Amino acid sequence: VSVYQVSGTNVSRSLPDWIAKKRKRQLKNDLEYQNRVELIQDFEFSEASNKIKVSRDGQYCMATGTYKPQIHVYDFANLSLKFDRHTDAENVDFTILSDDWTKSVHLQNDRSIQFQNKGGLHYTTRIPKFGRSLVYNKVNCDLYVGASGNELYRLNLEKGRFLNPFKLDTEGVNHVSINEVNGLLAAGTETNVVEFWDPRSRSRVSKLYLENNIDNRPFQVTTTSFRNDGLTFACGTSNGYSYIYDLRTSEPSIIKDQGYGFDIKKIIWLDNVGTENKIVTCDKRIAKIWDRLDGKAYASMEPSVDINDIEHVPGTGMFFTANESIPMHTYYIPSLGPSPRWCSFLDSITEELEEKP
Amino acid sequence: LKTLSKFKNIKNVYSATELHDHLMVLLGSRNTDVQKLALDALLAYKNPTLNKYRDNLKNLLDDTLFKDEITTFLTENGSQSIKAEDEKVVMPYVLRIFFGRAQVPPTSGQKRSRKIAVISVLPNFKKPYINDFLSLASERLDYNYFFGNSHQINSSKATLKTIRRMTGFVNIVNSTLSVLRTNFPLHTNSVLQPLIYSIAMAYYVLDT
Amino acid sequence: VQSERAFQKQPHIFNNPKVKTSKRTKRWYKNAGLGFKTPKTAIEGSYIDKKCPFTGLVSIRGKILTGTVVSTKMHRTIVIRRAYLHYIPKYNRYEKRHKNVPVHVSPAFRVQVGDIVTVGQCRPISKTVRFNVVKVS
Amino acid sequence: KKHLKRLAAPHHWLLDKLSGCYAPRPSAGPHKLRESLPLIVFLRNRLKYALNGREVKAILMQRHVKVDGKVRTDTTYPAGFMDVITLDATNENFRLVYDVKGRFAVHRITDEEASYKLGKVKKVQLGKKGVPYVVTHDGRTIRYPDPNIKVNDTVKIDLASGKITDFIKFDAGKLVYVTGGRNLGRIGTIVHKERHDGGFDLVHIKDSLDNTFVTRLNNVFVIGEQGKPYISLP
Amino acid sequence: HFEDRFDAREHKDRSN
Amino acid sequence: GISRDSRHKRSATGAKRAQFRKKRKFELGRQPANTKIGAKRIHSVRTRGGNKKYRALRIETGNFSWASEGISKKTRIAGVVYHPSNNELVRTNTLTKAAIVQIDATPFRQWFEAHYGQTLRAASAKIESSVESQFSAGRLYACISSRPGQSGRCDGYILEGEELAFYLRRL
Amino acid sequence: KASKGRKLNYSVQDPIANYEAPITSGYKWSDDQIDEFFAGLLG
Amino acid sequence: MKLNISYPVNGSQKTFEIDDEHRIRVFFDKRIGQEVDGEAVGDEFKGYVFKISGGNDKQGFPMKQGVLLPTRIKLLLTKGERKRKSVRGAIVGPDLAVLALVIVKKGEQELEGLTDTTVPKRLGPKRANNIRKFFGLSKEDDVRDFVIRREVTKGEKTYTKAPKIQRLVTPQRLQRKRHQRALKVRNAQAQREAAAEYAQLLAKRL
RNA sequence: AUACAGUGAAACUGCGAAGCUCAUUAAAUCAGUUAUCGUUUAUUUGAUAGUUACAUGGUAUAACUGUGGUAAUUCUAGAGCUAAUACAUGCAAUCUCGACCCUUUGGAAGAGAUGUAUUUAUUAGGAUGAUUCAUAAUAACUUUUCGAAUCGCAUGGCCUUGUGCUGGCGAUGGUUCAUUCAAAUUUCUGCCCUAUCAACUUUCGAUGGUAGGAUAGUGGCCUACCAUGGUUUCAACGGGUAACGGAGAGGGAGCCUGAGAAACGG
Repeated sequence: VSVYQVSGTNVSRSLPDWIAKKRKRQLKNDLEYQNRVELIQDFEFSEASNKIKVSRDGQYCMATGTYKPQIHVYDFANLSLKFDRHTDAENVDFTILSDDWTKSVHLQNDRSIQFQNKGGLHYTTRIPKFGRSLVYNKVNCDLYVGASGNELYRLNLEKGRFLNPFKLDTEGVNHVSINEVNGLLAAGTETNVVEFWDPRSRSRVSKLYLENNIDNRPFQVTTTSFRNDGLTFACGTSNGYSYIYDLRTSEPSIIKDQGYGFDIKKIIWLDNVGTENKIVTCDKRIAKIWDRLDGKAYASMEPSVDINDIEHVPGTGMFFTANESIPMHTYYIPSLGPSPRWCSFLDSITEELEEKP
Repeated sequence: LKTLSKFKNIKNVYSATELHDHLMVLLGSRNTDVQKLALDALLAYKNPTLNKYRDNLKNLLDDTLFKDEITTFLTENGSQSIKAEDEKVVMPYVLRIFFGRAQVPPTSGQKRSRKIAVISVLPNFKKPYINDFLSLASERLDYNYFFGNSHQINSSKATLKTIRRMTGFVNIVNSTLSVLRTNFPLHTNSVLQPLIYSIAMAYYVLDT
Repeated sequence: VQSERAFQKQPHIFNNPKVKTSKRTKRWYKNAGLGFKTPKTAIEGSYIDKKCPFTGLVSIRGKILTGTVVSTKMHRTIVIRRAYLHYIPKYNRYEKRHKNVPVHVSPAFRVQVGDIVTVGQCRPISKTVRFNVVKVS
Repeated sequence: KKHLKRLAAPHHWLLDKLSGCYAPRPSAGPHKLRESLPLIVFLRNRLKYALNGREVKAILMQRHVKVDGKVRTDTTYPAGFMDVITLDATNENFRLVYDVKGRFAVHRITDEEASYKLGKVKKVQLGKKGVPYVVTHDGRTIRYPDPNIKVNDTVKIDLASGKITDFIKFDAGKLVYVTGGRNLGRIGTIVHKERHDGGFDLVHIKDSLDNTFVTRLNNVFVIGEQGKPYISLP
Repeated sequence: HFEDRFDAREHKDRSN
Repeated sequence: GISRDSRHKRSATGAKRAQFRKKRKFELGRQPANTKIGAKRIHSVRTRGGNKKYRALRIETGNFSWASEGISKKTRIAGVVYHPSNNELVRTNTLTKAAIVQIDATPFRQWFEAHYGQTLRAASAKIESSVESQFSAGRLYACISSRPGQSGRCDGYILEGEELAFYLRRL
Repeated sequence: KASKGRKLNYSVQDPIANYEAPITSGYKWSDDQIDEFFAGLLG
Repeated sequence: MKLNISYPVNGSQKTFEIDDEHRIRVFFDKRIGQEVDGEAVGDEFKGYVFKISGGNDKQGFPMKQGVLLPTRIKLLLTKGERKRKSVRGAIVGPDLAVLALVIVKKGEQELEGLTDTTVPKRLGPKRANNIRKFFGLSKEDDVRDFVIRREVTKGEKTYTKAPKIQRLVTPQRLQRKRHQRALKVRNAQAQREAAAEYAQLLAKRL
């Protein structure tokens, strides 16, 4: 399979990006500099990127930075930075509730939930303990925030009220996720258990105790993801093992080892792209595309820089990957799906692209 | 020398081995540019072990990345360090490059730190190749005739140029002794007899 | 002494474990001046206090005041009370007033509620503390 | 701010309040603003050699005026206490001293007197490379000072070379000039120095008339021994 | 506390 | 948005003060620079005056000093093991002053062997037993004494003696 | 403990009241047809 | 539509308007910097190779590199201050009023207005080493005798003008370097003297 | 003036750009004062750096020439030039212990020693009342700083006639310290009626301790843990007032320069 890096640094892993900027003035005579094409203008952070997400409409994308902590929003139609907004503290997680980028929620590292509207920052609230993940429930419009302590925090935007907090048996929530079809909330614990909760009522449904025969080392649930079918459930562990579960049965159907032993930072279900039975499991160094049923590796995407977050533009072959580099990386796999409408003629220049194996 | 890099096959030239030996020296030249062209021509010789570590050798020849490259490339037990099987082929090319940087005069604060870094990577190296550095330093010194005869100095060898060469050699040894200290490898041919040879000149010079 | 999460030490003061000349850890101290005798419990003590006038990085300069201790409940600081007679010209008579002053106290001093303490001005230790107890009586 | 109202000007220049809307603002220089005499007022409103600021500017571009042996072309150059103003075209040397009223009084001096000045030692400390030096009241940094020189002493500086020829220690019985307070301009001998550590030291001074007064040490300038001043007094 | 500040009104003549 | 002004705070008596004026630039504040282990990444900050500050956003190297033998070497930083202020910084491997970190033993071990000719005269070669165990493990406990977020450096020193024992007890 | 927000407050914070509106459609699967999976979740 | 073709070797340039749409079609779907054959353009351009450099649309908004669209977009550009302005895409299309081309290689036939004509360089070298490079001067040879001169005629008066050579070695520069070195030496001499008298004073005091 | 040399448009560099209208506030404004050993500071003043070169490159372009688009702007693309105090690069000495005590100033064998800036660790420690202050040394570190590739006027002294050696007065630059112009916090004091205003404060820090983040910097200014504290009938807190007796530049949010601004600039 052919994987193309439309945007991103193309230097050796050892060489830092800021040196390439010094080499930029010297290399300007080189023909390659003119030929290189950027997809989105200013699609870069001054030092590094934390997380990336796209608007549901597909017109807009949002990103966060290390210094000065800023919230870039990029407009796909005009291929430019819509605006940059600075935040008081480095951001841990964020959500986009509105269909457009207008209304967003950002969990900062200073224990603060910040609501940002079109005009600017609207209001800031402080949760009792530091938060590590954040998710919205669209039917009830309650914001559920994982926390270092056992209790999982709630904020109901409708009443605007902090309602009663879940009490979890184990301390430390790494990732929280909800199933759109069922509404089930799965909480990713520090211990080797994933806690499942009922959205309508205040009641525990079950525990799943993850088991790995290969390694006896302790592992922590780093990520949890639900497929749109409402049945299959994916888990990421700190040891680099991704478990896919049919929610109805306790046993794991498939266990995939990424091989590098790093924490799985994200799991993305590739239903919309076509050939529904595919999954991405993202580590610090590699995000591998493989089939949910066979377990065979389809494509492998290995950047020159560590990955913090990955995201898939719906219905297309774009992967946006938040990295430690100045330029954020964009990848294209033609076989998976067509290029987006806004990258309409990206197909034309495919021979010009880097063509990483 | 930038043409010799452009030769499609430098191996099948009329005299490749002897050319490689002269390219072997130009890689040890003080001028970092001459090393770059020399390394480029040395790589026209296709060799898989050299090809694997291609980028690192440039990071050494580049001045800006020199300090960072040493800490990553030459540190023992490092993740990116050379593999044991490739030490024999690669680390020779390491020998001259740092030898060239040591040749660079310490005329600036940056250069003085550069010289210190060149001597500080010696402990990472295993002893036989530490001797190879000390041999390269003493190769220019022509001392075999002195010990071959009854320890007599030739008038022709007694020149201002020659004294400069021992002064460079002795200074490198002193810096190496400061770093390696008790772990310093001591050999008659590589270091001791050039060292004694240099002293014999200073006495022959200061009297004559 | 080591009752905190961090290790308490006098900055820039080094005790060399290998040499081991003296069992006692090397202790730095200074005299605050003004004829204020540095107590021996500070010289031969084991406490660590960055705000101590004899062992901390604080200098006594400015006004030197005296007061009566009224509260000693908080850690390493106290509240003293200073009283005076303010003149009212419109009737030409004096009225008593008082002011409560928070003052830092080093652990080298033992202060109760009721004694007289002489204190010295120094840099702002906290939001309201700008003095340091330098003589107890 | 860059403008000074004549009424808002401090008192000591003796300037009439009604001459104009604004007064010269002393520029940055050796002396503080509130005890400096810019060359414009000294040349125009005291000596009368100039009638207007433009005439003063012509005078300064002619390079006829020297302050402490150096030509100054700034109209608002802040001349101050113990500053020597030399005018070679007319052969005058002037020393700036407070009067008993507290104004600067234009005092003619000899060329030998002009050749030197007196500076109160404000600070003594070791510089880089272990080079001791002294900072005086006029901001002069003089290296390699005599070890006996300490703070509050007065050093006799030669203008041509800027070196220390002699010094006077601060001690009882020394002759003193007051440079501040109500006693500004008064001259007397030290009696006793009363010390408040962490506070302003106080000095008692007795005049030739046996009258005694107390003044802060910061307003104290030793000028010589009793009956033997090192400078000509008005 | 003693201010130790010169006052212009005291020096200036008030005879008029 | 960050300000260090005291006007927003309450009075000593407990009264709620009104906003005297809007935030000023001479009374500004900036955010913490959460330094984390990784490839060196530093950003320059123009401060008031001509002065400038280094911001260490990421750093994997540090000049650490063995004070007992009086040497300093540049070594890799493995990770944060303990921080007295907040344990979250330890979990996130955030680098700040006073943070206890793990540093490579290779340069220190090489220096010791070269100077003393003994695998890690004999009496001088003797050192503490705990630090021997640390070298045997291959990784040393160190305390960051430099301040990365202002100077851009993570220099520090090896824990020894009473401080070392105290931190081992805390660990 | 209440200071700095370290404790939870259930009082009315005006700015975030009515920040959104609930979607009346609800989950795709039916209310009873959702209930039964959760009972059988993980056997 | 119009084509501004430039022949950089001669420095020449000329404009050519087509009525037929087949030529305009043959450049459709290309990109700035891509090369097109001159024979497809026409028999006159047979054998020529043209590199696309940019252009302007019917509305006048220019073509920009880096934007891979056939339509206009509002992009944030620089002339630190950044302004969002409309720019037309980099792909040749029917909305382009003028295209700029560069003659990479010459064809069989010579163009009347580009290949057959030349334009001289406006200015010559000014720095001394630039002059040496231009005339290949040896180090012993002096640039002063090879400075390029231009004749100027005002009415009946005539005279030559030459540029001021920059970085020329002159006695003044040597004198100035020597003066700086002597000043440094003299300052060190004064300092050691002062240290000596200070040491003598301390010896007297002790 | 055969490099140019007077004047000099344009352009590139350098410096500086820091009245009005609304509201209203009781010693939180302001006035006086103290401290900054807790601090930044353009400029002025004085000091302060022996550690290819008879002068490197475009890795460079403006102004300028020429070709065009657009209804159109302090709107624009293509091609071709040429400079710096703009941009990158960069180069056979001095001082000590001093035998011989040879000559008794004196020479002198040999042994030695020899930047600055940041950060960390360690050692010693003239100034103030007081310091971990000044300063010095050692071991390392640095996106390791700086240590004249600059300009005007004059053409002197020597000779080893080579335009050979050696040079006078200034301008513009540069490290550190002090000084000055300021700034920011900061001590104590300072005429209304008041209880028909008795509790206020912890009310997303209230009082203090320890560690960290921010900050020219001290400091709950902010953050993690810990103790329940702090003012007040000696009037806290609240209310009224002839308390004219401090804010914005269409409205809120974010950002950029500078020594100095959250700028009447962008």
